[PDB]
Amino acid sequence: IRIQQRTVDEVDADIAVLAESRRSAQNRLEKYQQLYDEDINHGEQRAMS
Amino acid sequence: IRREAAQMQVEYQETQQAHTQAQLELLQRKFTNKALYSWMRGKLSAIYY
Repeated sequence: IRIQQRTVDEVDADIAVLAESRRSAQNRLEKYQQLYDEDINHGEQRAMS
Repeated sequence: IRREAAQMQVEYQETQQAHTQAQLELLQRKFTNKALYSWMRGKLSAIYY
């Protein structure tokens, strides 16, 4: 029972690993979304004109 | 956590080794042990002869 209880705790730790992975992936999603939406900023537009 | 479970498995194997030690010792402290059987058929074989 004690050994099998540790097995449950191991997959709980694996869920925590997945949570940290998702945190980094979400940050990349927001950073690239903001870059895509902003597109050409005011400085770049000024240089072109 | 996986290391803890593996360590407990080592303790599990050590416990099983001690269990067979107790089984063998109980077999020797038995009333109907090897010594009792050996002398009874030895005595009866001489009587039968």
